[PDB]
Amino acid sequence: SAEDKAAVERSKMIDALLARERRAVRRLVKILLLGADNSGKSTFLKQMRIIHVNKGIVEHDFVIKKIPFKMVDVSQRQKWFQCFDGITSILFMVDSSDNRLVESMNDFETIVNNKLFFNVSIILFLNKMDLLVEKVKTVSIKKHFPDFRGDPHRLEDVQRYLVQCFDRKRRNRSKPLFHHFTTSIDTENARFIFHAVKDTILQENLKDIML
Amino acid sequence: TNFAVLMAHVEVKHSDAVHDLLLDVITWVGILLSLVCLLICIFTFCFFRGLQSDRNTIHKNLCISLFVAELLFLIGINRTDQPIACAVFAALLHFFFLAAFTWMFLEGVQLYIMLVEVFESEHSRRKYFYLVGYGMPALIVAVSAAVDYRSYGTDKVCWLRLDTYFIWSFIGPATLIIMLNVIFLGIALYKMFHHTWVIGAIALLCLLGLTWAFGLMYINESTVIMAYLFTIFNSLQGMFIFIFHCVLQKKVRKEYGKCLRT
Amino acid sequence: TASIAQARKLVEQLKMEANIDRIKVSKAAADLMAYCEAHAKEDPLLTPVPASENPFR
Amino acid sequence: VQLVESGGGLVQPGGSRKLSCSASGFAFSSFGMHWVRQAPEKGLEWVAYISSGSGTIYYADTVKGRFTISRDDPKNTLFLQMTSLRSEDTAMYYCVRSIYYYGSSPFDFWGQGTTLTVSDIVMTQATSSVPVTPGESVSISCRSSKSLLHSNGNTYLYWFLQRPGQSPQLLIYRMSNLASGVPDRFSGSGSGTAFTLTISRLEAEDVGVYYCMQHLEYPLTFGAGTKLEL
Amino acid sequence: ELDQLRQEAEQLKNQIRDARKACADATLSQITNNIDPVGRIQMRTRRTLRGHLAKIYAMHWGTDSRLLVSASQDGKLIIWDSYTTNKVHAIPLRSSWVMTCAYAPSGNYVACGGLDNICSIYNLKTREGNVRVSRELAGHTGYLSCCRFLDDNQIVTSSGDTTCALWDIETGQQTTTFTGHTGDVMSLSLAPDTRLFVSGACDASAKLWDVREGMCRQTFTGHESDINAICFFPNGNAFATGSDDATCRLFDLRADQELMTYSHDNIICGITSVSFSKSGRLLLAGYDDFNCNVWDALKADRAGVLAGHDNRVSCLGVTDDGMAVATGSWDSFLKIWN
Repeated sequence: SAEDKAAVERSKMIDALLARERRAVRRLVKILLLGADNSGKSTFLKQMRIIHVNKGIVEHDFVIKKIPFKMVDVSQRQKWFQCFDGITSILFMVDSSDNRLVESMNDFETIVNNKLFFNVSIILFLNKMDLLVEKVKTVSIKKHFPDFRGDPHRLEDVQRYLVQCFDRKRRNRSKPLFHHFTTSIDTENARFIFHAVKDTILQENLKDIML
Repeated sequence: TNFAVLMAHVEVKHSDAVHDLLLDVITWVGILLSLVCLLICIFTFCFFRGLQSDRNTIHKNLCISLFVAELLFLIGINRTDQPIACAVFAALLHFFFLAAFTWMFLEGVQLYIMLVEVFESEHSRRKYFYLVGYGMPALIVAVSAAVDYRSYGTDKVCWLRLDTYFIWSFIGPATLIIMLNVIFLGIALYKMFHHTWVIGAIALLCLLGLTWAFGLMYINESTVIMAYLFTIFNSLQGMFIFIFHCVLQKKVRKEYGKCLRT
Repeated sequence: TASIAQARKLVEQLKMEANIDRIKVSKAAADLMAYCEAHAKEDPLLTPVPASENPFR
Repeated sequence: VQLVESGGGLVQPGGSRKLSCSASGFAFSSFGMHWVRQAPEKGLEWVAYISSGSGTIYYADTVKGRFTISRDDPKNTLFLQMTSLRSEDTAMYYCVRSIYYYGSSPFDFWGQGTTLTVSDIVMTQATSSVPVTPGESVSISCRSSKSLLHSNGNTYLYWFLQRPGQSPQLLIYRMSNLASGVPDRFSGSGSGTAFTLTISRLEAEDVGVYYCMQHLEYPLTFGAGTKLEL
Repeated sequence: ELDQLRQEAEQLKNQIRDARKACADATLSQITNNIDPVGRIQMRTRRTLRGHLAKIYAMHWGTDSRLLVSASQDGKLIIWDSYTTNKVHAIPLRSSWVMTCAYAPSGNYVACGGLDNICSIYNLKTREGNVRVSRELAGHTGYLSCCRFLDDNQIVTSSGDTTCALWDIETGQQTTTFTGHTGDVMSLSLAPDTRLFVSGACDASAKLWDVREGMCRQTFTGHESDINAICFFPNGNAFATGSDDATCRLFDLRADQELMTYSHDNIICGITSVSFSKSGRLLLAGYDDFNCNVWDALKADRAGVLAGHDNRVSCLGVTDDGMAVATGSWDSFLKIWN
């Protein structure tokens, strides 16, 4: 003794430091960002920075309203995906005025039905509305898939079909699928992405109170 | 005497009946079926590290306070023969029952915190919880003893008096806490219906003491049925918790079937 | 071009791996149990140690 | 690394002083600090101890309640406050650094100290003068009055060196080990309560006085020291 | 010419298969069956080490069998004393995505790596009194999987772009690059004499390399999916591997073939780690069914289960004297068994 007794102090101080970091670790909101549309990703990130102000992995950090947000934006991806089990939501961006839609749908199906993502919500962005509106003004018809009603119709009968096509392929659902049509009003995007996570955390808190 | 005497503001006559024997048996058996579930619940929420949180703190404190208060009621009510033995128990009982009620209020505050302000807070709040919970009864008892130190004792069973209105140092806080719990439960149900069963709406009724409000309408001879509802439910409180918040919870059962049983 | 170089590298690697001198399995097994029985009085997890000297007991 | 002290001077009976120490070149917040004293012509003697985190504070028996120790972290400065001083407080004071985790080597660095002037286990030093000539292998002994071994396998004791005109320097810590910046020709060993330091291939700049400390539990106690000649 | 080279490659493969077949005369099931069964083994937690804020990814015993390094997902690297449950050091990192750790034989340096494709080397003994980073080695393209010192001035890295490399710390350059795989690389182990090393590489193929020369010497096949752990028997002429098809096997080099196949019919979760004992008599393993199994390496039978974790087991290790065993899992606790 008498020198195996300052070591106890040292240990206690380190314990205190970690015990004060726990809470801030638990308050954070981690969002993963995926898609094949780079222009939409760049535009959305620029808009998010504008709202906040008022290679490898490229982490971006924000504070929406008194809450900390982290966005990651990183062929054997299944090994890479082991490190992302503590996230809250996956944000999938897709071009609408396109074809490669079947490619996007296949990638969506591959991403969703994964064992590690059993407790994560999914947000879906369908972007480039202006081009779709212009190219349905001089409308170009669909493919051979069963667009049952109003093949060369206005956007009100094409948007519903597209969102219904993406809504399915969720074999293990357990949660809702939020969807959105991107607008050039930044506050709309910020508000929607802030509302989704709030609803997720209420959905988790009602399991301990037995809905 | 029976359990209902705690919350009656007017003496009753009971012209002619055999209700006293039934009430005595019911109260004795019910308040003995607690005090074992309470102990098993205290040990339930203390020696397991997989359950530590603010909710666990509030549960544990409530169970402790009920255990002590019911023990003292069971032992030291019929002691009016010694004018010194009680008139001290008529303050300690005050303290512990009012502590139980403050903890039941903190439960509804927690419901709000988890259902409206959905996100967490950067700094903990254990200090304020303990301060309010164990300091409101202390201040109330101190001020009440300072104001009128003579009424702490009656002629039949040594509890608070009635000739002066001093019994209203317990009923008032109970009524106010019950009303606020009603408000919080309404908010919880609203956000449980709009943003999207019976077992949850029954499990919330045990903690928030909303069944204690019956005994206030026990006024005259023709209302004795309500006096039954008070004794059957309230005295059985400690049982209900042990069923709703020990057995019917996945976390507790999993944490206890793997170490205590093997 | 590149395919020819890759095929030549693969062929050379396989040829170099083919010339390695080998030995049968009975000798290797005998070596394995020789090692196992050689150091069998100093492994505490396999053979328990008196608690009078254990640092973790 | 640098510890620089200030505060010495001449004082009358009564009075008071406030000695200060400024540290530069290392991480101050992770170290414990000692104030150590030295008589004009006698051995050293320990004064006070303040640890990391400003928790444990230890004093000495002969000035307890008159002296005070304190530290300030953001400015990296130690203080000792002394009051009501008699004529036996004349000495020279030094500041010492230490750190205690597994494998650590306390008492590594020492300062230059200040002069102040005014108008328990026992170790013993065998001798005070031993004449030798270069190339001679020498050995120096100290004695104590209790086992310094412990049930965890340690053995707490220290040899320090002091050349003619400088501040001390750690030679051997915990009775068996060696420090940094020192040659490899030093060694030392002994049995319970009786021990000896061995110096081999003796050369110049080894003249001075050697000291033997113990650190089994507070207080800390000194001896007389052996003075060598050449 | 390319088709002719392919035909030559097929002939060479037939040569290799025939040569391998000509090796086996005695199967180990007909020799190890007559040894004394070990029986029942079971041990209990002595010290429990808590403090990590998230999942645990790696650990490594010291050279004196008493100190311990650990790496977690929160971005912390903690140095423990396994005797008194004391915390000696806490080091924060620059990247939060960490996947490996190492402890230098002399006790002066530690190493770390992750998803940033950089290997960082830290100095534990400094005059100023704090742990500071000494080198930041870079040049890979994908993430790192494992790093293992040899001396205080040479390090080895493996990365899942099918690459391995030998770095000279002080200079800072690649002295040698090892190539020849097709898929990623997951685990590697060094030899007791420190002249060769083995690595398994996520395509049911494993390779033995020599460092002084620089060529790829030996290859082994046998599995049906990727490989997750690899380790050396304590004499430098064997190794053991476990896959993500929930199967383990043992390889020897001179025999150039597999001998045992530790399997069971009720296990359908893959392996995450392996490690041996002193005499080469107990083979420990970590699974995804929340357990740590204890096999007898010579019989493919069962010897024990170290149950007690509330999630998946990530890492396990043995001291350099055989006394203790340590495990770490996804529940943020790390346990010592003896």
